[PDB]
Amino acid sequence: VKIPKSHPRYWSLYYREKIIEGMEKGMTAKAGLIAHGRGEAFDYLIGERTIEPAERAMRAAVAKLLLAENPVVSVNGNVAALVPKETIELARALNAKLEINLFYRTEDRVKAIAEELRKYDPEIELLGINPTKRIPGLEHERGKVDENGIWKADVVVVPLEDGDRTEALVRMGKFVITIDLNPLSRSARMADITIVDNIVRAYPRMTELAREMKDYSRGELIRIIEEYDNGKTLNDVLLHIRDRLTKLAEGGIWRKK
Amino acid sequence: PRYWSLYYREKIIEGMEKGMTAKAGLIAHGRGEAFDYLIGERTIEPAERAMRAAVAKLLLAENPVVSVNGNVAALVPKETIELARALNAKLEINLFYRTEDRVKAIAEELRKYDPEIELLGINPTKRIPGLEHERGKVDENGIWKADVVVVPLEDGDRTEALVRMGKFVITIDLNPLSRSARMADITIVDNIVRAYPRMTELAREMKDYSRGELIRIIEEYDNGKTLNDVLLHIRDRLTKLAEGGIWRKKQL
Ligand SMILES: Nc1ncnc2c1ncn2[C@@H]1O[C@H](COP(=O)(O)OP(=O)(O)OP(=O)(O)O)[C@@H](O)[C@H]1O
Ligand SMILES: Nc1ncnc2c1ncn2[C@@H]1O[C@H](COP(=O)(O)OP(=O)(O)OP(=O)(O)O)[C@@H](O)[C@H]1O
Ligand SMILES: [Mg+2]
Repeated sequence: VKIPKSHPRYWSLYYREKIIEGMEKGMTAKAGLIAHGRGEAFDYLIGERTIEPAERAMRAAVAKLLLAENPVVSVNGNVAALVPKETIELARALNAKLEINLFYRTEDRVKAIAEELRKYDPEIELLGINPTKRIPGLEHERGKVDENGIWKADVVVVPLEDGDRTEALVRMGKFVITIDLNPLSRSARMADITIVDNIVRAYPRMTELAREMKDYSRGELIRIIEEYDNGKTLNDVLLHIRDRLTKLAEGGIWRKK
Repeated sequence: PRYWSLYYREKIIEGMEKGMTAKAGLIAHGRGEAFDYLIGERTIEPAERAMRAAVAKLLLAENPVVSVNGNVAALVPKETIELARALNAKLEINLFYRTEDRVKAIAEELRKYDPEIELLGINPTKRIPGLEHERGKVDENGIWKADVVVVPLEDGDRTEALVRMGKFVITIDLNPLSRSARMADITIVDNIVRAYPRMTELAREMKDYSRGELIRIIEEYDNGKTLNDVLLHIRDRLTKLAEGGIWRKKQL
């Protein structure tokens, strides 16, 4: 660990290392490294915390997940590098299935992800090891899915997802929840609930939420879901980024700080 | 067809396959994209403005050098050579994660589009003080003796250092708030894949201008105001996106 606990970018920097390792364990694609950067820049803009518009989406997503009939949490190379333990914990609290789901699928990459998750829960049912069914639209099996998971699923969480896949799953009729720091991504705009938070914070938080909201009665959960407006929430995120820009600038930019 | 975004993602990845571009550089590419999303993935007027002023400055320079790192080599090898010849400037390979293998990789990739181009920074012998040895190497006939350097996609410490050395520094950076963007004398907030073709085309035309008209452009240019204008662009844009809403819309 090449930097000090006092460092103002400590956590950011720590996760950069985690996604690098991820790659050289065979988990995270190169393309994923670019996506990690995309996330970094936007986190910095958002303020590297869980903003209210994100808290709001997460209350609603967890309620929707808890009322679901066959909820699946997806995993890919980035998630496996960054929050292997927390994704298991979240799937456990939801009693949701975990399905590995990649755009750059490989038996090798699939196996690296599996082994990494097993490190944390050797017992865990993993789906998408050998996926038979496929999503209408998409492409050369860059849209392959397991038949006992996302194929079957009414409600999916698809973190850090590609826009083609999010939009396609919606057209199937899946209720899609995404976690994505970029509110302007196609995936963010096409999801049913879009949580604009870093997944390193979103998952542990959704886990806390699920642990409290388990005790909520159905009607309570349905009130939350029915109140929720994903359009206003995205709009609130853009204006939040807008206002942090004018705050970061103030006192002038050029030379320097 | 988000074609070009994807096209350049492949280029940066091939960049690392070729040994030209480091892992950090892939993250950095992603950061760039994030800001390109905010700006609207085009060349806005304040970047057009900075690029004019930059090209003027470069055409009046005595010892102009355009610098190349792993990311620039992956994205615009062809165009970086064109820009240099059009400016009559030297080309220096200059990068943070310096490796003989990566330098060679970059050299060959540049030699593809111009086998007879002279490449500085193959074995630089001078250093910028106040950095590290491997962050800080500069070539005796290039950056060391330059009055004007173009350093795209640059670490803020190197930029600031070069300014400490009395170099007039021009940068291309999609992040208007970066250390490097704050420290440069002229900051072009644009995608390099856009900025370089554009500057090449500006150089060909502004060669026709009087020295006097170039000096005027140089002296009117205000990098502080220009960066504020890039933020105002961004803010008004987000304000307009929000008012209209974005959820479930195909194109923004
Ligand atoms: N640590 C993180 N926490 C949360 N989200 C992140 C993190 N790292 C990256 N992301 C987001 O995950 C997404 C990955 O999806 P992808 O790479 O397909 O984006 P895209 O191709 O630009 O958008 P689209 O495919 O929707 O047009 C990115 O939008 C990125 O911002
Ligand atoms: N295609 C591109 N066009 C223009 N600017 C880009 C492009 N890709 C990346 N950039 C910008 O180049 C800079 C990349 O440099 P980087 O952030 O890696 O250096 P650094 O600031 O020294 O490192 P760190 O930010 O981790 O301290 C970022 O500001 C990024 O926005
Ligand atoms: Mg930076």
